Amino acid sequence: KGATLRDVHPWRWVKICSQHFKQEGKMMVPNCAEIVKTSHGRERAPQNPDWYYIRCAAVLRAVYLRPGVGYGGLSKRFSSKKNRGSRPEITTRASKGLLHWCCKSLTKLELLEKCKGAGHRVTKLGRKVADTIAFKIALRKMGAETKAK
Amino acid sequence: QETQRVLVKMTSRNAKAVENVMTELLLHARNEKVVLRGPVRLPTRTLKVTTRKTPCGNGTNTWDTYELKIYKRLVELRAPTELVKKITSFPIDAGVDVAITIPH
Amino acid sequence: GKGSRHCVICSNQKAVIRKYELNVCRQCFRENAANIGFSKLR
Amino acid sequence: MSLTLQSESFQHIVRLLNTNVEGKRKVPFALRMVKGIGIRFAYMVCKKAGVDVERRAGTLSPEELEKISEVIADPAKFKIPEWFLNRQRDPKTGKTEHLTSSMVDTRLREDLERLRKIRAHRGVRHAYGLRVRGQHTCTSGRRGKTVGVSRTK
Amino acid sequence: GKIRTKTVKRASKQIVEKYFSKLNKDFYQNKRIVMDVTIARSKKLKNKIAGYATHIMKRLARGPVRGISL
Amino acid sequence: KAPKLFNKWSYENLQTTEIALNDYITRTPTYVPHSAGRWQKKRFRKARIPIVERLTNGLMFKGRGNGKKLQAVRLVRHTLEIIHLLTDQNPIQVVIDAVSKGAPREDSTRVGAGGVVRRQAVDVSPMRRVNEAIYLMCKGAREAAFRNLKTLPECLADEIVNASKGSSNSYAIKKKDEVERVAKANR
Amino acid sequence: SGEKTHTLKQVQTFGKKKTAIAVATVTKAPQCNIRINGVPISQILPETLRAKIMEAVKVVGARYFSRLRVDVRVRGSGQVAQAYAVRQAIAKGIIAYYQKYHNEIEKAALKDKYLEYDKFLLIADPRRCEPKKWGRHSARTRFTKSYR
Amino acid sequence: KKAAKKWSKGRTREALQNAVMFDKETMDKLMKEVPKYKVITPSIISDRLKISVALAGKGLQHLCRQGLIRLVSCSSKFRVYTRAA
Amino acid sequence: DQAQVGVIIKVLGRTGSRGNVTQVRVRLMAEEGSPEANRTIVRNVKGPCKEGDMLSLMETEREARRLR
RNA sequence: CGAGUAUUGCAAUUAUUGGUCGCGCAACGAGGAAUGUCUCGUAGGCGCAGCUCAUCAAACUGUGCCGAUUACGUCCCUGCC
RNA sequence: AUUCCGUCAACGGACGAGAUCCAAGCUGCCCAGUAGGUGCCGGGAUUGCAGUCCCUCCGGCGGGGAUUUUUUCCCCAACGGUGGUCGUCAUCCUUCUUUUUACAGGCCCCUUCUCUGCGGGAUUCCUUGCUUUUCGCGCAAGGUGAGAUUUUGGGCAACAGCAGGUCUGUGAUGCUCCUCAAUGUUCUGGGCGACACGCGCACUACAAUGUCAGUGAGAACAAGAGU
Repeated sequence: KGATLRDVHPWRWVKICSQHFKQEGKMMVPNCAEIVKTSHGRERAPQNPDWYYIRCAAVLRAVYLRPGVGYGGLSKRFSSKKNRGSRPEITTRASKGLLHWCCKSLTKLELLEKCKGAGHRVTKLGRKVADTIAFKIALRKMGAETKAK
Repeated sequence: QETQRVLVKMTSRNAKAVENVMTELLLHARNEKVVLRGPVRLPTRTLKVTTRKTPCGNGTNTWDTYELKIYKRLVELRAPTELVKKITSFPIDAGVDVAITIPH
Repeated sequence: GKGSRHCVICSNQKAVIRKYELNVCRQCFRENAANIGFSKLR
Repeated sequence: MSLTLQSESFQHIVRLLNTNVEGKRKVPFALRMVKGIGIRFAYMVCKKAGVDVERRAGTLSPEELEKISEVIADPAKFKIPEWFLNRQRDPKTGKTEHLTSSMVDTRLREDLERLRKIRAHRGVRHAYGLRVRGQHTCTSGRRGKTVGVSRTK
Repeated sequence: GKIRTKTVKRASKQIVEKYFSKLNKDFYQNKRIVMDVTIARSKKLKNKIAGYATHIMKRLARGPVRGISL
Repeated sequence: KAPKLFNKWSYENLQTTEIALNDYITRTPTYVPHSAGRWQKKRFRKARIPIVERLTNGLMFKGRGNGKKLQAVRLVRHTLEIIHLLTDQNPIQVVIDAVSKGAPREDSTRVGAGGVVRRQAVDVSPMRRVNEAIYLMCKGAREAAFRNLKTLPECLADEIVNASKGSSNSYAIKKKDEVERVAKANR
Repeated sequence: SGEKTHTLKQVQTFGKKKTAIAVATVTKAPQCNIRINGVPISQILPETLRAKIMEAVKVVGARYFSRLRVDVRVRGSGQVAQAYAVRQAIAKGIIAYYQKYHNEIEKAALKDKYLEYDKFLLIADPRRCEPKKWGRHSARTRFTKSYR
Repeated sequence: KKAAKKWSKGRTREALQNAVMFDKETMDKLMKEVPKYKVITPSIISDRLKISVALAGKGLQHLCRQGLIRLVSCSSKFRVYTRAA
Repeated sequence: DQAQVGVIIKVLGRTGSRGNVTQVRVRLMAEEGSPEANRTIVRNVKGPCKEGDMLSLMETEREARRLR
């Protein structure tokens, strides 16, 4: 058989699935937001304006895999380290409003589901669609072999 | 029978004393209706203490560390409760906490 | 912060090792490791 | 990068809205300019007006400038938020302000002298010339060596 | 220093001395032997004894090595 | 099938272009370097590592902030690739050669008595030479890329580029020369 | 209970190397692949380690090698140390399957060839990250001596 | 620099002509230099001082999506080029 | 160029007082103007290496004794 | 560093700490004469436990992740038997 | 190695050094489990058709064509096996079901990775290499060899010695002070944290070797609910 989300590079795929939520106009930003700090760790923040999709892509990436991943988990996958100043070189802070948005939105997108009203785990449909997407992107590469085999 | 998963959990200030405990009770309890699936032992917990020694004022401000590892042994039995209680008539020493629990 | 410990061996804020509900002076701790069971690790 | 051959978009270095704007820049810190103190990029205000790397500071379009000038001084008119707003409770308006320019200077003088004027150790510590902490305060002042020095004799 | 200590040498010796002959030149049984003909303390020490016992025999095997006999 | 350098170069269709250096260098044909393996504290061990592994460590350190052995190998693969496209040469045919040129065969020895500093002619070991060579090549490379972004991707390549030529234009060959000169200077 | 084109039989090994631990399964059924993180290895894409682990098949030919599937799952940094662990487990998988599913001369060759290009099938890079030296709070080194 | 210090005991480095800009010569040159070398790298563009290896490399990508130079690694970043045939 | 290639034949040992130098007996491969081999020279090396190994002899007849 | 919000504490007013957004081009482009430590998954970097702890460490005491020259000698120097 | 031989006006002993001990690395159980370990256990599909499947690609026995006609090359049958164009030493889905309340495969089940208790194992054992002495106590290199060296990191550790330091523990204290219009004690409030500067450690930056925006399926080791 084939290549699902378990088998596929988001480097092409999230970059496309981001677009699945974009291109289609399914969910986008919430009313409360659209500015976006990196999270409490940084000003410079999303050069990619698509961060929330990307986020959604990634919360979704989480949710099929770690079925039942709560709010607090999303804070952690968020990661980073901080050079504070003439001070320690120590790990960073995840902004929860938006985390919580992402959670609200992918479930509204019906790709996420609040498993046991909590930690999210995927919609069936999500992952078939993901695998579908995976194949479409996969084949036509700007690398080496096989659009001509 | 209507077994009881008995968990007799034995945590001890050394591994030493408790194994002695563990074994003998089980031997005693067993013989015969006490039926046990072999003893599993949960992580030895360790207590660390480093101290600033010396009241060097002057001389080396060097520091020394004592430790107490605490050893956990568990055996589970699918056994009779009254029999358990019949064998449970051991006054047992210290340094060996032994807990007995009846879940399933 | 240094005024609420009052070492239960010694009433002391200073000299007392602050560790795991204990309140003994550093010396007192050095004296006690055996009955308690702490043996050198390093 | 583009294959554009242009000289009038290779642009520079212009002082606008009582600021300075250099050429080049990913765009941000040209916009960051004028200090004394936070003057008022917000990053966000300017980024929110529709400015970017796709022009850099170096592209330097007039059009843009007008749009910035417009967005900046009523930042939360542009909904560009007020929860950050370098000044938020004045004390003579008692309020909010995206403070700009020399009026921040003005604001600096007035407020710093009073803030300083009602005195206290803490007060003087930021005021006369110290880092407002460091316990062992003398060590700080490193190679600026002369905090100011004072004697009343 | 892969000097067989005095205590060692004495012991490896001594075991042939009280427990004549037998052995091997093999450490392995001579090892077992060390366990078996003494009531010694640390393994290392037995093995070391053993290694030498193998040794001492190995040159006894070719002689009545300096100071030694049966 | 002697492993081929990054997928893309045979080594057993190269050899050391030196008349003496040739042995010491370890040079098993590969696809990648570094792995675990305690050489260090004995003179012998150092040998088994081939040339490229030495390279794999060799590009960097920082006061605080390094360890990134990982990196070095990818970029290097890229400079070499280019270099192959730049000189047409196999990077074996580049390194081997570079080595063969950049390795000084006589150096000056310090034999000091009571703090007084005299020196004598010491004939550089083939192993010492490899050690030297590697050390040297990269040192110069590292030199440019450094300070004001002369670009490690640009510089390293440019160094080795000059090393297989044996160019003057390389801090490496500068030192290599200096040392042979200097030993001949010392006496 | 499965049955995969009427299949017959597995063996299991683990690799740990430093902190890092991977666990491996070898078994036969009706063609050719060998899968990492759910998908065939000629097809798995971290180059980083992948390219580190293949070389005996890859420089020389895979037919001697890709003879069976090994399905593998991972937890462990020591990322590399994990790699070396994986291979080791793999090696272990090969032989155990082979003791039973072949005979010695192939079991011995496979091994021989393996050992011959071995990245530490049977050894430990014994540590990762050292017990401090207290006082100095370090591993060999030392708070400066300030001399005087 | 504006900095009073910010410079060591021995180190010295001179300036390049690479920039953000848009220039007739640059663009046109780029078209004639991007063929020119047998291997074409972003770095060599930088080295011919008109445009640095960064955006010049983009110049190479956006000449190489026009095929002018052949993108080698089967991916991005540390791709490189050779002149096209 | 005078590479004269002589094989380090013997590591004679370490002299000097830095632990750095080693005296070595080298047996020439061919020595210009003589039957190849069987011409012995002592050169004194710098560390890393061993006997059997091939030095590209620069001051070839200049044999080395004392490193003091 | 400036308003601005949250938290500690009886009390911070010798800013307890955070937070926020602005905001900086301080010094500082890697540091002289000098100079400190160091020879194996380790130097070393890199990070994290663990406690001081109302509240607060760059400390403390660990943990990890990553990951190496030649030295292996020499006994000079500098020092101990 | 105060480690041994050996020599030897000592002889004999002792504590140190050995040595020990904790911790450390290898361990089809050689210890016993896991209802806080790991496994066929469910039920259903296989994702550019050039693939799972098939076999001149090769060779044996052949034929045609081209050919320097020599197993020269192409095409090609049968045969066999390689070979063949991504994939089925088997891939996927659906998690089978399903739970009177944050759970939602299967299990006859299967012990193997998991804690942690037992217990192994290296001896320079061996080979070879220094024919040392005549013998040697030894030593190197190489081997078996997870693991080779006083194996690992410690812990322990002699004897004297140092008005060190130790009034900042001490409910160890001389001698020696106050004892309440005390410097006790509480309380309050302060301070030790005050900046010309001289230092000692640390920490950080100065930077593409970097910075930024984002993206990465990375576990140590080890915490916590007092009466």
